[PDB]
Amino acid sequence: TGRQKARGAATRARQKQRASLETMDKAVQRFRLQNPDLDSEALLTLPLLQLVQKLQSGELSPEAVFFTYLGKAWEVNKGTNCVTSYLTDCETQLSQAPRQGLLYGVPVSLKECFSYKGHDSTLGLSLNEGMPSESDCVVVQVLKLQGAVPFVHTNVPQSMFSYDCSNPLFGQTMNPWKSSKSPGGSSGGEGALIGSGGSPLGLGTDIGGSIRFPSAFCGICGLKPTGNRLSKSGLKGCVYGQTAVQLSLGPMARDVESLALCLKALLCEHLFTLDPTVPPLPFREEVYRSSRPLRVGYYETDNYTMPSPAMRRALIETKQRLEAAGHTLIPFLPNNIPYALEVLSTGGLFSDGGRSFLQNFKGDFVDPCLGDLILILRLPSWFKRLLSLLLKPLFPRLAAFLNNMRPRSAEKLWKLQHEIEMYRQSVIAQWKAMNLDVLLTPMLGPALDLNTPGRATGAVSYTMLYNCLDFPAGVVPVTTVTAEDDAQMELYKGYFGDIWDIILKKAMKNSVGLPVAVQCVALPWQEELCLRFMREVEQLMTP
Amino acid sequence: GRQKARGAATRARQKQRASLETMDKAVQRFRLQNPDLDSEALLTLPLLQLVQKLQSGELSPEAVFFTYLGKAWEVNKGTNCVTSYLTDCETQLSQAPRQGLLYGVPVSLKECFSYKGHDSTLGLSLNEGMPSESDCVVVQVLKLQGAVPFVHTNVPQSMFSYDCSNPLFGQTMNPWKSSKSPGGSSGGEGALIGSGGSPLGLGTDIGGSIRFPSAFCGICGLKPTGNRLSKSGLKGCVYGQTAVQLSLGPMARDVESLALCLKALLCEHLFTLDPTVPPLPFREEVYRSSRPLRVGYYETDNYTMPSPAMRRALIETKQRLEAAGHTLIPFLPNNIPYALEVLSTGGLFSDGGRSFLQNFKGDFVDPCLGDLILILRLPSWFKRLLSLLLKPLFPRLAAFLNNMRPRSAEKLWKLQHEIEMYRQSVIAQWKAMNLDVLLTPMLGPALDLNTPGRATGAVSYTMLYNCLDFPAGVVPVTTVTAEDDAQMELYKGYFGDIWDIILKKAMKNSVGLPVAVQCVALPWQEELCLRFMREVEQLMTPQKQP
Ligand SMILES: *[C@](=O)([C][C][C][C][C][C][C]/[C]=[C]\[C][C][C][C][C][C][C][C])C1=NN=C(C2=[C][C]=[C][C]=N2)O1
Ligand SMILES: *[C@](=O)([C][C][C][C][C][C][C]/[C]=[C]\[C][C][C][C][C][C][C][C])C1=NN=C(C2=[C][C]=[C][C]=N2)O1
Ligand SMILES: [Cl-]
Repeated sequence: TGRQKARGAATRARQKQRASLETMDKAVQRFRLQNPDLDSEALLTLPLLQLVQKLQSGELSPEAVFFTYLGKAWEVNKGTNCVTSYLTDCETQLSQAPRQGLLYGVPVSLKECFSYKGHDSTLGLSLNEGMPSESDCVVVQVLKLQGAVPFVHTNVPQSMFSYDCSNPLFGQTMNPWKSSKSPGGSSGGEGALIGSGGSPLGLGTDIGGSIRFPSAFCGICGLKPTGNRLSKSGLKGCVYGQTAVQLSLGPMARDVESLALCLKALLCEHLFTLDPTVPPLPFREEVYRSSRPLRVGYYETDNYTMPSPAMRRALIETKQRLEAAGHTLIPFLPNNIPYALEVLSTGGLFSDGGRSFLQNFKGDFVDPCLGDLILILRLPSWFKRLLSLLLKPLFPRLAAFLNNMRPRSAEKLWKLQHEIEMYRQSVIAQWKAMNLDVLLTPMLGPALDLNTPGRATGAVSYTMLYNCLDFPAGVVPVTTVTAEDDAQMELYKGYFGDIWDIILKKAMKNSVGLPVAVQCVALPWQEELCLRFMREVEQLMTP
Repeated sequence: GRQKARGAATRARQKQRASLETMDKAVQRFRLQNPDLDSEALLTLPLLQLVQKLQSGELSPEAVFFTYLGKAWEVNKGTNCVTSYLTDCETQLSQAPRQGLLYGVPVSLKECFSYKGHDSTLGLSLNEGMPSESDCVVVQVLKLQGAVPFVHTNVPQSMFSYDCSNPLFGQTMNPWKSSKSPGGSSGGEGALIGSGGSPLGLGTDIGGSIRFPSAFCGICGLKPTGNRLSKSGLKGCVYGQTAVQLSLGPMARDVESLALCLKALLCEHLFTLDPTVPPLPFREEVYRSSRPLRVGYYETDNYTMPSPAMRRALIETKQRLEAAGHTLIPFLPNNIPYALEVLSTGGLFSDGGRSFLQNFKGDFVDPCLGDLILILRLPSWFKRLLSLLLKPLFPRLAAFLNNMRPRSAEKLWKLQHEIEMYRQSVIAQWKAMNLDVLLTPMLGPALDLNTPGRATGAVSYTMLYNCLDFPAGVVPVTTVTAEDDAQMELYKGYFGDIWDIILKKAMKNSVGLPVAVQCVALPWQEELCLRFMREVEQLMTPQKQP
């Protein structure tokens, strides 16, 4: 009752998914029958830059690469449920891919919100089912103009406002390293696909960590650029006109060099003419390729989310190896992180009390992976306030969250917007006072159990800071959880001892062997330097 | 209850008085040591040539500085454009980095550009005696490029006006005719540069405030895309409003000066001092291109009826561009009335004017602001009542009153998304016609003093490109003839409401006054916009360049 439309949308969606996967399988079986002697292990394990080179030279055909990757994608989906839709168009695009394109012949996976002609971008929401996109979004257009072959849409958590990966339409995506673990989110399908070898390169989006969480959780690299570095034209969203905390799109891949290639390919005249609102900043190769010693700011904890033992070791070990390689490591923590998270970020994202966002869920199921977010956002402003005052003496983090997700006037939004602006300049001034080039931080990990990211909201602290600040931030895998890391987690307390701390301890249990990352940060518009730094970390920690 | 406002006015005026005297003493001292200097020759050199002679050593920085300072002082007598002498600039003149791209060039500053030790009053008593503690970012960059910022220039009270009077420093007059407005909000720059007292200046623009004074005073100005330059350290009176973005940019006697200024500002100094600005270098080759252009144009926006002079300016410019081999294509951005009445008005007054109005608590309201303060104070329910009453007869006025009401953050999100969609819709329109640039009328000629505040509708030509956030500049192309002026008797406006009636009267008695056109390009295309401005300037006034 009130879910008949919702149930119909799920039924039709699951059938579209089933039919896409069947279509993929038949295409693959057909190719393999014609090409039984093809070494697919050789092809799949090629680093993207090498694959690109052999495609450009003609040593590998676009068909060989496409169908080999398609088969692997179909196979890894069995254990992960990361693919929602096969972009059927892509065999004709495969044979029309511009030949001198920088991504010529390269299969690329897309987060479901990247609009693709003839396909739904459901976001797991019933209201977006049977609403196929009338055209490719700008970044998909540019990928195609650079010779890339977008081949799949990958799963997201319902609404994308989550760092887990389940919705009522396509269901739950699972981490390929351990099926009881979350692949992270909201680009969770991308993390799981790329992380199991089913795609050499993908695109995701990030408003609170959604490129960096699935990258870290699935053992892959990811970059969230400055928000307006790449075009968001034609991206499917669910809140419109919230500009306090901007969304950013960026690459995900198996190595840092893939991120740089993808950025280089996207930052071309095609993109700049298709979307004039994006500043025409070409990829500065000389900055990316530079090898000068760096002043590297670093912290082991943000004093908000206690790092897991694995997180702290990964950070410390990276710091140490950077110092051994000639870099100057400088203790640095951005000022007033509780403010940035509780007031600026929470208030920016929910200035209207959650009302606009909540329109999406009307008549829909609420996926269990979203926790109580929808229930909480729905509370009357006065009750958010009362409950906040009652909780403040015991659980001030919870109290501050509740108080700052209440509706407000446009006058108060201006005030908040100016505070975000002044806070950005404050941290820039702090950074300049220490003469930093870059900043090295912990990254959330290892992967949390399925359906717990929605109950561990405080753990977005490490990522969300750089959305608030709108700094480029990316993640690099540096280590895996040891027996000792995992045993030490038994003693994890957290700084607050509220429900978010309590859950995280349990959610990270049984994590031996799982990948753990560090986060690399630079100033606004310094994507190339941020990537240069990520490259250094990758050279030192996975040589 | 105005004891506080009167005291601020008394103090402000003594500071201005003292600044002007310090200038006079400095100028007389220099002149007695340099009786043979050909100041006229120096003052009439185009900025490019002035810069070359400074860089070569042919002209000394002191000769250029004290000669322009003398002129600024002289021309202030009839204009009241200068509020403050930036006294430390003589030590800056002696420390000017020698290879700076603006080495030795005196630069005038709109009063809102924070300068260490000096107020940025904005004409408001509450900001009087509250001196800035550091130079704003663009002032630091100008100084790192060897430039000598030398004066603060007058603005209308609060800057939310295209006239130029405040209760503290008084009224700035147009140098072409003293009964006329110099425009604004950067009116002091318009008046100072337009009478020869500065080779280069900086202004700001949220609804035309670079372009109005440039057109009214017969000089060139550019309003770039909002975030092309750093707004760090700019004094404003409303903060956090991002729907209709503020922009800053150069004003000068020729287009080439605007290009040099941009080139000097878009350097590593700026990009490192404000990392929030995309580090887009000035693309010389784009500015210098001589390829034919696809030029969209309109002779009227169907909102503000152009003066006979505005319309002749546009048509003559259009015909010379056609004769120079460019393709002139009719083009009008869609839904202008909606862009102005809903998006622009709603964007500037999303909070009903409350944040803005705090600035006037305890202050005199300058007559040049018209009835804006009185109207913004009206209760939201009364604005709504009056809107419904006026709608049948005066739909523009009704729309204005309706869209200046306070709203929720939810409704502001909706408006902000509508601004975004609108920008993409005009972009789609532009690409569908494969335009390079767009030629539009520019409001001219100068309105009588104290009438801009009563002719709000006339911001339509300029305000549209703040809404869209496109680079837009203006170039003087002609002057009002007796024929043009007589034709004002046949001017009715499209609506016949007070705005039309005030504008008709206000644009009369303007023979000999300068009239401009507006030049527009897509976001981040300042170089192409300047390329096009350069082309208009050369075809219409070929002696402003070689
Ligand atoms: C991802 O970046 C989303 C990852 C963040 C998930 C946040 C879930 C918790 C909910 C709110 C947090 C508010 C701040 C908390 C501060 C600390 C406690 C006080 C992503 N990717 N795409 C999108 C997205 C979302 C909505 C529209 C479009 N895209 O989010
Ligand atoms: C200048 O750009 C100000 C010039 C514009 C003056 C506007 C005066 C009229 C008031 C409102 C107009 C709203 C839209 C009308 C649409 C047509 C009728 C429906 C300038 N320079 N600086 C600033 C400024 C202002 C505030 C803060 C910072 N800077 O404005
Ligand atoms: Cl920007």
